[PDB]
Amino acid sequence: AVSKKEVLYFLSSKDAESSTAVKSYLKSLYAGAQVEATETDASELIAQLEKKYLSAQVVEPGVHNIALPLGESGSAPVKRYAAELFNLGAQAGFECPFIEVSKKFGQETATSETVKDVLNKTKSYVSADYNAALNEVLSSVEAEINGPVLFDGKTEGFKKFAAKAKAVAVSRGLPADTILAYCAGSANEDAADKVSKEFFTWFESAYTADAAAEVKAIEAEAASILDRHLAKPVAQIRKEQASAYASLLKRAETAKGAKWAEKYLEDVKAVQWFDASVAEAPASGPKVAA
Amino acid sequence: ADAKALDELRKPKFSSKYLIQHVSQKLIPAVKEWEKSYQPPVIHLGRVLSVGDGIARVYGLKSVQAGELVCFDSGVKGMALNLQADHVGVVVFGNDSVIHQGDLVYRTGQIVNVPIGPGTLGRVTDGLGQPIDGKGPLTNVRSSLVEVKAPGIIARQSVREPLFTGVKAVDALVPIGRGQRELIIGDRQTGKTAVAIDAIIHQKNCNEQVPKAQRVYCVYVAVGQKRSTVAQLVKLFTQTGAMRYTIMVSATASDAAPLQFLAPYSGCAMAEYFRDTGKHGLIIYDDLSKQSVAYRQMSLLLRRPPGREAFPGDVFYLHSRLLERAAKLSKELGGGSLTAFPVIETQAGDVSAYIATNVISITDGQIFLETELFYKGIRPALNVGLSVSRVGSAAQFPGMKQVAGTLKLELAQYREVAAFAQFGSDLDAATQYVLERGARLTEMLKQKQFAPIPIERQTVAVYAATKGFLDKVRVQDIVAAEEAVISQVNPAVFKILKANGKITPALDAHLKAELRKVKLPGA
Amino acid sequence: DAGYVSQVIGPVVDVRFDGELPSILSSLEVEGHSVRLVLEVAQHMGDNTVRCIAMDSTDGLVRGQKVVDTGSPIKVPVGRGTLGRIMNVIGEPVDEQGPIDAADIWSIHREAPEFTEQSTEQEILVTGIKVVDLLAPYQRGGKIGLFGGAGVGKTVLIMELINNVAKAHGGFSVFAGVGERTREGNDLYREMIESGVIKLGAERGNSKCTLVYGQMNEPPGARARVALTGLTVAEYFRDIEGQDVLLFVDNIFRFTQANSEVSALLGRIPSAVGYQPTLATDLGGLQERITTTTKGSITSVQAVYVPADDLTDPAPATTFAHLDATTVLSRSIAELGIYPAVDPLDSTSRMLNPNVIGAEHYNVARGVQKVLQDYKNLQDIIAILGMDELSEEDKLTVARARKIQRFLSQPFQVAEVFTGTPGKYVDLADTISGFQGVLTGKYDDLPEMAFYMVGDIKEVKEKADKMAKDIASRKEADNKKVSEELKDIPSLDKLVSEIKEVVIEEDDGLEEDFKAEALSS
Ligand SMILES: Nc1ncnc2c1ncn2[C@@H]1O[C@H](COP(=O)(O)OP(=O)(O)OP(=O)(O)O)[C@@H](O)[C@H]1O
Ligand SMILES: Nc1ncnc2c1ncn2[C@@H]1O[C@H](COP(=O)(O)OP(=O)(O)O)[C@@H](O)[C@H]1O
Ligand SMILES: [Mg+2]
Ligand SMILES: [Mg+2]
Repeated sequence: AVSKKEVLYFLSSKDAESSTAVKSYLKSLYAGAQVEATETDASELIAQLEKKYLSAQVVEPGVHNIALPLGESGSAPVKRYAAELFNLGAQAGFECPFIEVSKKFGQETATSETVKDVLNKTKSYVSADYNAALNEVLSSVEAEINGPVLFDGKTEGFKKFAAKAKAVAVSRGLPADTILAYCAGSANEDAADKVSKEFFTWFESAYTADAAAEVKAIEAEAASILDRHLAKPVAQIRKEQASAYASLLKRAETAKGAKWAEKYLEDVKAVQWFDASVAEAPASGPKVAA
Repeated sequence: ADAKALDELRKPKFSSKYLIQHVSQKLIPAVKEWEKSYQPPVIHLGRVLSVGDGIARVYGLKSVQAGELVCFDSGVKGMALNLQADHVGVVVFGNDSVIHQGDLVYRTGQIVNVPIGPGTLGRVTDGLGQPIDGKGPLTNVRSSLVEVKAPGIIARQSVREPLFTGVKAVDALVPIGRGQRELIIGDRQTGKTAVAIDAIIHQKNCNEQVPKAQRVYCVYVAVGQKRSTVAQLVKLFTQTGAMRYTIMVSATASDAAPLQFLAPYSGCAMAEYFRDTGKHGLIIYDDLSKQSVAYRQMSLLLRRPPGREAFPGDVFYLHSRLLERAAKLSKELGGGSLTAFPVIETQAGDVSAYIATNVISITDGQIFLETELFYKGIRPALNVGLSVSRVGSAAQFPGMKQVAGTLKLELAQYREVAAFAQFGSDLDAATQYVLERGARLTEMLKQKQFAPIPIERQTVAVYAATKGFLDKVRVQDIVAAEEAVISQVNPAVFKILKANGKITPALDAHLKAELRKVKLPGA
Repeated sequence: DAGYVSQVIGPVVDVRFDGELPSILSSLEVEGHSVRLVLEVAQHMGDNTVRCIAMDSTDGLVRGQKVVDTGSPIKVPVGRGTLGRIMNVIGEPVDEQGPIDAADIWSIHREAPEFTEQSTEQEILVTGIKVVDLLAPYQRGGKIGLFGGAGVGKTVLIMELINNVAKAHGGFSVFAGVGERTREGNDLYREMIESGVIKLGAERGNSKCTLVYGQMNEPPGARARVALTGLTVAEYFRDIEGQDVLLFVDNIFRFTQANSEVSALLGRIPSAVGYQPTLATDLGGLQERITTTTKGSITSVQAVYVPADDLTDPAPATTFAHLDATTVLSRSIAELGIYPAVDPLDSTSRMLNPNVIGAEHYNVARGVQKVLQDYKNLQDIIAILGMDELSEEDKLTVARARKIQRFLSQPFQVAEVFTGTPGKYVDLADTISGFQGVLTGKYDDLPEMAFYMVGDIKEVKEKADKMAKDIASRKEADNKKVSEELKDIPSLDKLVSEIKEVVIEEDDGLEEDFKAEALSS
């Protein structure tokens, strides 16, 4: 059963087991059942924890439903993969990645007086090749001022840092000024449109490069696992995989009464059905009652 | 069965989705419970008056308990040890260079505790719980105090099950029961650690063969050692496989003196988990003589007045608090057990020292290793005339109770006759027999470094040495004959003596028939 | 009104009172502690503060914790309601069997009785142990010491004394376990359940022993006062009910050691080897209460640990002056296998006068001692030369003394677990007759190993003819059992088919048991 915070997150979900639970709930509602009350409770930390653990239940069947574009030619499968991850994030209740990680930056730095604690507390979300390049520039302006560079904006002890940090940002490879002009906006729509159309070219470059780096790392991990696997003899392979499969079955069979254990063994039985159904008619595929 | 659906076949199968849902179902009613009952408790402060030598005298902290963990504002912890009218004496768990005069000390409210449980198995921790092997936090673990009162009279039962060390100089002559504490005392580089490492590695060999209830989980407490010395033991316990059952509590020589004083208590608390929940533990405190030097350092820097050699008065109570926690519990409490092996290093074979005579007085047995026996070839260098076991014949192997009674009866006769016959006066054809037979037994109890012999191959070898089968075999290859006595004798006669646990009348007549069809060297 | 904790340094607690300080040796009780913590006032430190020692651990004590004066010393239940129970130092029952009935609870601090109420009467306590009954005979009502280092047999000898003189005698017994192992206290308790001396439940009133236990896990305050609690139970049985008490005190050394462990924290500059300046007076104040008075009698058997087989250490050397019979057990006698390892020369008694135990006992004991002494004077030349010159009388001295040395050994009824042997009770006349036989050349026809671990002189003859029958019949199995046996020894695969397999799990079940207990409690 769903707990009505379960089902409000699954209305915009499009995976299978979320949609059948939504449809069973609505077919319960049509047959003379009332909705329960929505909790106007659970203050901000519990609300954030609930949306964190409810976004993951929308993301986790959605990540498994997205085909990786491994071993592909052209950037259009990488753009398919990144657009599918974008759509899954939007279905799970996230915003655009830019808005969401900017919100994470502003959440981690509400206490920030200096740029040193900015560059040290957002270290988990900025790459080391950029955090070190901004740390050395903060140290270069700190050697000039001989006073701590503070996080003010109007203080030009900050601006002597920021004019070189923009140079670091343009030496990384990313156009900082069109990003600042996009998230600063403009008055007339015709002059903000021409810079949004440049920001979106940067944005497509950036998310395609991130998805491509993830795909190339998955390709390298698959090739490493295969070349370590093709060095074994066959009986070693069979007993290793059979031992791992047997241990992973017994870890879900010693779990009795947990929902994930029954779902695990039901999916094992569904895989065995798939194997039997393609053994029944191998030219037609599995039997789908349409 | 056939033709399921389309909407049933669109599901991704082994996604998480329900482990995530299980965590969010067990978590949110538990964290609304935490937030609805949340008072941010009043933290009592204290100022550092002075600091130096790992002691910080703290002003204030008026509600602090004796033995309570305190926290400095540098992040380094402490323990309030002597509460005085004007200040608190706080031993510092780490480097005291980060503490200044006037620093703030907060009391944590809690007495010193370590994480115990089965999540400590496999891991290498420091003197209080925190793992130093680089494998993240201790999952599946639970905190409990390091200073627990030992079980009283009614909480015990008599030590009857045997603890097999795999060292036949020990398992024959000074046998060890489960719940018995046994001192491994010796001089500087004898085989003290090697006796204790062989007792741990042997429990790995027995745990694969016994049922799950009678498995012994070992804890090695390394106090005051090198950090690379204990890295050689984690490498040895990994490539043997004993690290599956072993916890290592490592308070090395660079750790602070309160971390080495407290590490035997942390290791005893990690091993008391298995005692209290019906399993069996084996704790090894390597150099309790290095724990007492760490205790003497704090006691002399807390200005407690020195006694013998410089030691505090309560240094007997230091070790008897700790070794009395090794017990065999009653069956009402689970039948669990904890077997201790304190190690004490003497200086020149002088067991009359202060810390040496304390632990000799506490523990049941004693495994006295001699440096002159070490170099004569006798390794393990066990002084069979001084090594005791107070449990004795109560908890040894019944198959070797009837063989190693004769073994110590002959080796007692070997000792005084060799004191006379090394002068070279005269020999008597039966005095000639006892110093020729006792040389067969002395070479029989020798052993290699990291090969514990199970219990049945030990008792067959002392059988073949005491039932005359190793007479007229030359003394140089009795250490080389007895691999043939174990390999050429049938491997299914070892199963019967393991299953019976005793030499039946239908087995001595079969085994001594099998000790004749062996090809002995020299002969 | 009440006082408050001012200072906690180890087991020594300073309590500050604002008016009406408690007396010295008065017990104070900390309220708000997890366990019942009893402090005992040791001294007045001077500015309205007293210095106390704690009877339990001081971990968890806070400066300013409230402390209640009880107005009296530590008071423990005494009487017939304690027979069959195990008590603490502070009288709490630790056997998990209800409360203690407590007819007339009593303070544990007393003066020694007087000089006028002493009894100067000496009668022998026959123990069954022939070295004890022969060479250092115990006085029925006097103080007995058992000396020795670690592992010589003080606990085995005191257990043999317990089940040899305590199983049926005219009064009651009190065992005071002072600072020894908890394992052997449990072993003693279970052995007295099986021996019927302590009865549980409804027949608790027919019990003949009180256990008072102060073992090694306890702090030095508790191990210093538990001997006084066992003394107070015995002093009730002697002073009020007027009957004979046996008082077995395992390791009276631990009383002195426990007083030494707190001593320099009490503000005393250290004395010799490491001990307190008040070692002799603390020991004397304990030992002078264990007296036969005109009211009753207390026969005390105290084990004394010597620290490194060293009888010159001040803690045994102080207590040597308090004992009527000092049985000294030696390491050298124990490494020979002579058990009980009683040093025959070093063990003395005040019952070894000829006008007390007769001349036929006195002269055989002194003759046995003289033969064992000139054997020791010969033994430095036997180990070098080897009995090639020894004059046909000193050879007879060596032979008779080896027979005497074996004949002092005796299998104990409590050491059947250890070696193999059923235990022997030897009467006094039997060991007098036996040692007078061995001393006067009467048993030179026997082997000297027929004297080893036997009851009396007729069991020497019963073992000598057994040895002859045995070693003259070694030649019985050199012709058979090598082939063509009775097939009562079946084949090996048949023997391993009877080995019914134990299931081995290969899971260790630990992480499920941990979460099972985490969902429990
Ligand atoms: N049974 C044995 N057979 C052969 N060699 C041994 C045996 N036991 C120990 N050794 C050798 O003796 C040396 C000392 O052993 P061990 O490390 O046990 O010394 P120790 O008594 O622990 O002294 P320390 O604590 O100072 O190291 C080791 O290098 C080991 O190789
Ligand atoms: N009468 C005896 N017979 C056989 N063995 C003995 C005897 N007395 C002592 N022992 C041996 O000496 C060991 C230690 O004696 P124990 O009772 O512990 O003396 P202590 O308490 O003085 O150390 C015992 O385990 C036992 O094996
Ligand atoms: Mg070592
Ligand atoms: Mg003892």
